Amino acid sequence: LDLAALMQIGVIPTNVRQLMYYTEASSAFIVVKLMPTIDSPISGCNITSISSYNATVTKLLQPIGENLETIRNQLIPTRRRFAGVVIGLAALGVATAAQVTAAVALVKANENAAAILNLKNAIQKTNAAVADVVQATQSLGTAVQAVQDHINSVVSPAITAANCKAQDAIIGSILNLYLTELTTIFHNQITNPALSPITIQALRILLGSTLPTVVEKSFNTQISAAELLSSGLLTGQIVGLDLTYMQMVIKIELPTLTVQPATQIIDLATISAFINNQEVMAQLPTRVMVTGSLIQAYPASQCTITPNTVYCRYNDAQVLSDDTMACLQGNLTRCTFSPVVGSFLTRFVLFDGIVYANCRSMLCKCMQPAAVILQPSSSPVTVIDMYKCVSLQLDNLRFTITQLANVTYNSTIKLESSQILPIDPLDISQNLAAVNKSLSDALQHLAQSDTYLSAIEDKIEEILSKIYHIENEIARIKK
Amino acid sequence: LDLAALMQIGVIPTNVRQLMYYTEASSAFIVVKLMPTIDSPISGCNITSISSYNATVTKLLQPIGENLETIRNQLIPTRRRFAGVVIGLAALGVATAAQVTAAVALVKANENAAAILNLKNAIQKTNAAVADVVQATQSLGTAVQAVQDHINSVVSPAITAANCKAQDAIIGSILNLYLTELTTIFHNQITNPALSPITIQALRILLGSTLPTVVEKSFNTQISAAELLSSGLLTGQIVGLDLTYMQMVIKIELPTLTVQPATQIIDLATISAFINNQEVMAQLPTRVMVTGSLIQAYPASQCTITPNTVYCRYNDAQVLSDDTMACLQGNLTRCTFSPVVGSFLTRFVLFDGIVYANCRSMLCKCMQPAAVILQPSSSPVTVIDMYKCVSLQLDNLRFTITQLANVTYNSTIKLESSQILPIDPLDISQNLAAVNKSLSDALQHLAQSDTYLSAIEDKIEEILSKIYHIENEIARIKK
Amino acid sequence: LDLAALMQIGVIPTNVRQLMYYTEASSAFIVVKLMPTIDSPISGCNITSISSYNATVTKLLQPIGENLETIRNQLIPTRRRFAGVVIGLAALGVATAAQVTAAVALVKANENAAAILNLKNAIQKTNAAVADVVQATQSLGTAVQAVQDHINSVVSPAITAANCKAQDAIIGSILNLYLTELTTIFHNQITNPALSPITIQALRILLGSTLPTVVEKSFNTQISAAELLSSGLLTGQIVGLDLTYMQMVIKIELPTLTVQPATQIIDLATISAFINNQEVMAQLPTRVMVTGSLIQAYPASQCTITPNTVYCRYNDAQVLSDDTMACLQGNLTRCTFSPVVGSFLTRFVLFDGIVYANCRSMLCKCMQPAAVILQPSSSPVTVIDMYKCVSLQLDNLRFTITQLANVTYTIKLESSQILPIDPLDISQNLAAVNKSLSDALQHLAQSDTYLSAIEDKIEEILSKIYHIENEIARIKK
Repeated sequence: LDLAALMQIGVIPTNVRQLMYYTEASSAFIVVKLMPTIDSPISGCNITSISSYNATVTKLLQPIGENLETIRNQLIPTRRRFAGVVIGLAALGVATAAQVTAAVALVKANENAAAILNLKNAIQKTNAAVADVVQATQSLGTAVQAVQDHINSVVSPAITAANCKAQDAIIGSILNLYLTELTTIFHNQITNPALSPITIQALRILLGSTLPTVVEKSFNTQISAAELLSSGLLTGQIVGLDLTYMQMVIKIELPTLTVQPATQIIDLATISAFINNQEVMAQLPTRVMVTGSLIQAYPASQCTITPNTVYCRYNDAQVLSDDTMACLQGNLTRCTFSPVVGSFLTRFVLFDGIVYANCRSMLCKCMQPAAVILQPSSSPVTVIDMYKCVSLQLDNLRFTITQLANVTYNSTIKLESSQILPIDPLDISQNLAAVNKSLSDALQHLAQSDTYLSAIEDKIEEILSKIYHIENEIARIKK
Repeated sequence: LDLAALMQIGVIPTNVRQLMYYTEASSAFIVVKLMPTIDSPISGCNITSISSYNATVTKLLQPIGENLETIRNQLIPTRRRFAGVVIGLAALGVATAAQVTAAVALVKANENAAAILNLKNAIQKTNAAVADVVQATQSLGTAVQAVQDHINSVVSPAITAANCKAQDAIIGSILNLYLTELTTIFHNQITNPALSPITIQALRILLGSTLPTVVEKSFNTQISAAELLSSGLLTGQIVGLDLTYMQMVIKIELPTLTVQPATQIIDLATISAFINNQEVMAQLPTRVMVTGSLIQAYPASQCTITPNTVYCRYNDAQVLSDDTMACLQGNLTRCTFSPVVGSFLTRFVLFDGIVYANCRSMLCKCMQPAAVILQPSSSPVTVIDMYKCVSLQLDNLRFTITQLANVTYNSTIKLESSQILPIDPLDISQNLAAVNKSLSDALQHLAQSDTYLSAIEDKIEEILSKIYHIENEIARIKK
Repeated sequence: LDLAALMQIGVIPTNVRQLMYYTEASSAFIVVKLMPTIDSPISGCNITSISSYNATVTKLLQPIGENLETIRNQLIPTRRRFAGVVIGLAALGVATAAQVTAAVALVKANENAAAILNLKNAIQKTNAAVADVVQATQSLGTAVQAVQDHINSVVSPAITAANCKAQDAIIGSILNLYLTELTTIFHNQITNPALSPITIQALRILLGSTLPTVVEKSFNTQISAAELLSSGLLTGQIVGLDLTYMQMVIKIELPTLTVQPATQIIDLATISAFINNQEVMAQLPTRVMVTGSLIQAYPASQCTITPNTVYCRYNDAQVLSDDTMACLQGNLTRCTFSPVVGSFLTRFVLFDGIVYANCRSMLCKCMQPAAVILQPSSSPVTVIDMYKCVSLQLDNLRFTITQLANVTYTIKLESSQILPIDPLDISQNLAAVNKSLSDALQHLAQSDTYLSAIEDKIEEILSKIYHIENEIARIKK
């Protein structure tokens, strides 16, 4: 990966990050009370809010239920503890690898799950936003209720036949709002929805304001709850669910990471360059992975990026074409360019105190000393340090330079207009039909250059006939 | 379609679904009072909240309002109805067919909107989050107020002039929130904003806590309320507005669906294959429609998906090349592929108990009877069933296999490297540049082959004069 | 740009808009009181929610604070003679143009940021939702606090020991919810996270319910709050921060838009046309920018759009191919078409009263005069005006057309103009052409052979002559 040489067609390494992989996945358990608890006593009042919200979050979770059920019915992990073997995966119908992985993790968590739903009665009757779940002075985990705090702060100490409508109103408000938010993250599309991942998004919905407390509680680490809540390291799998109690057990995994050595992930941005009288930019991957002499396109989409680090749980590398590699590795005659409509924002960056600009599409005016800086055609973009200028101006934006670049250049860079391609499907599809046309010109041309041959070969046959007759009439002369 | 064939190249049918079209909707009329009622008595103070709120909400609706007004005037103007034909669509300006359908729908509801809006004052001074609406035995619709119960549970049954500023500041903290939620869904960008459909996303902001209630009573249907709230089947269109009263009549529709016969919607996954010493993936549409001898690409990205069913009001079929068409219909030699960087997640898939995997790129370690499973280059993917393995170890995954695969075979498929194409545009472009260099070099070739053709016409002339002068010195010999 | 020719193949200009260029900004200052003030007396009770909130939030801001101070220490404007010339930019490291713009912005607002931050003690002790910030009878900015009101509505008049539990509960439940939101908009992936623009989405979260009120307070203009809040005009930058007090200074900017002359942003949509037994669709930019003789693709994706006007901070202009430029300018034989499975939805539009449709694909049933409209092969689309049909029916729709043609204008289009645009079908084609180039290469290499032979024949000639030149030479006597 030759960066030095790549900066001479505007290709700027914005930041260099270290790649991360997971050694083991630290875990914790979570019970979600879907129904809030009442401490107030109810008399001569049928609170209609609840017999409905019950029915509906029950309907909403009926798939995840029947699936947790069908699977647990046909898991059967032989011995498990220690290392066992899962039996009868055909129960999943068709499944992907990530789905099968989760199918087995469901089976392991089975125990800790049942251990938790064992105590559903306690958990239900307990009134808290965030309670501990205890058995034998050990914690099986945390149980949460996203609205309880809010319920507590609003019901009458006593529900009477006077309070009825007014209570069943504002309970309904709170209930039906949380029910609307559950109706996003719980649409059922697929065949084994129990196995579906719970995003850090779906989690913020389920736990509500309880989330920060649970993150501080469920995991202990050098990681701050700040960066832990903010990134997307956290993930969950539904591992247990009782409908009648509306309690839903969720395994939550925080992966322990470590550097993968001799690998870097480098983001590439491109300023505009001036080459063969067009304003273009390099056509390269915006971020690649580099291990030794290997290079691939590394878009970290779902992945967790930080100033010095990328954690990809997954791996979505794309392969790089032969020119593209060549391009990245020094041979600039294989870099591919494309016309762009430059702009101030896209026509220069700033690198450790030095200016890499396209000083031709854009005006580079030096202040000390003041001389409009012209960019030669043998230079696609322009480097600017202390020597070329101690005080730059650019439009309204002005600054000084203390920085000096290590020479390390030695001109020049020759690139043919054939390195300037369409990158657009339509543009390309057009350039293709053109070549096809040209090729049909060369086909009709051949068929025509083959009628000439048939001619010429036939004129040679006449010359042979003439020659057989002369040479024979010479034999006729025997004297 | 030949799903059997495709499997042998890593192409897996994940879902098969009925396709459902819409043969008529059921509708409900909601009215949204954006201004909640304040029953409690005042004393010598102005509630600044309701001031800036009346102002700011009213101005936000102005485009929707002015446009509602125009169309209603120019299409069917205080004439005696209707039904049948709509007049003067020129008022729309430039309209899409959806916008034209909306317009007819608006003037078709004109009367029922008018009916509900007669009672604007009864409604507006009624204190209910969810208010029924009836006209002397005639069910007209349903009034709703989004923040009603959250102001019911804060209002001090009397407002002094000393507790004024203090209760102003907390009505204008809730009013301002529900306001901020409104500034999102009500931009004005297009020419006829009153025709823009209301999405379920938008209905959730407008109706807030009231939505599941509305959904429950608005439609008498078999479909659950959990389904409706969570799906996408719900859509709305504004049919009436009154800025003074800040009420908005919204019509809400629920499509009645029927299964489209002899059609299925098929999802196709690709695991990676090993072909001509490469790891690749087949390049095909990930979801397709199939009916009779037909096959179209059907990415139902905006449609509603359940496990058996795909409802699509919007029919967006992509049409397929004859190459792809032949690939899916059986002829594997026409298929295309592209290089990929396999991961554990993409190298396999489990299919009714039977593993399909790239046992080249990935180690298929069979545990009992212990063996590395090898994958002959003849086979692009391996089919693991009871015979090849009984208990399989794919990294952390250990699991039995007890079934036998259907014997449609044999492994006699040969695949050209001319079948491994690029799909990234940048690559496809480079490849085109390379074909064009190659045509340009086959054009310099026929040029030179035309130069020889001229040079030989020269020689064979110069030969023809030699034979003359020769024939003549023969004639010249008379003795 | 021949729009009227374009319409003949179903290319419809559905919007015509002005374009606005950024001129100046209107700067306003905000201070987010992150920590709400609590007037209730506490007695023998450690409200734990505060200290967790206080800590968790302080950690969350570590990057922005550091990167704030790092730049303030290193940058310094401070010029001399006589412009806004700046020193020491190597503190930003590798940073893009737009962020260097943000850094000089950051370094101008020093004096005013530090002036506001001098009043920090006063601000933190003032229990107010929205609240002005003054020094020497001068309004410097507004001091907001997203939860102050909700707090006040629920915290008990005096916090006792029989109180603590329900009280620490309800207060954490406010503090945490707001804290959770804080984490969706604060996450450093990048080098200098203090120059990261603050979206309108961020403000709605960062200021909560104070946002409407604080927007009318800070901006004198003819754009109302409705417009101001509904659009993407509102941008913010972080210009200061005190971690001890949990107060963050934010500079809102509201642009000043002036019309760009001779420039227009036209939206092109496409109905489906019938061309050579094929249902197809012109392949054009959905959106373009036209200054007289010039045409660029202008799909304004991150720009504010009103029915008459379009504003962008910078440009998303892309350069058009020559064929499409030719197609846009009236040469219909330079157009590119691809096949589609059109719907009722893409088979017609309405243009100021007149119906432009595909009466081949879709049934254009005419209710008066009661006949079916058939579309000729010469015609890609049909133009139905009042003369064609006064009363139309398209599926379930029935309407009238009373407006009149304005004919003005036929065009012949080659099946070759139909191409794929989906990178796969293109790639399969590029292969099929390479396979043909191989036929031409073999045909060249094979005629290469009929040329070395046939040059063997002339060498036979040359010799067979030389030998009848031996005779005829020795036949001299």
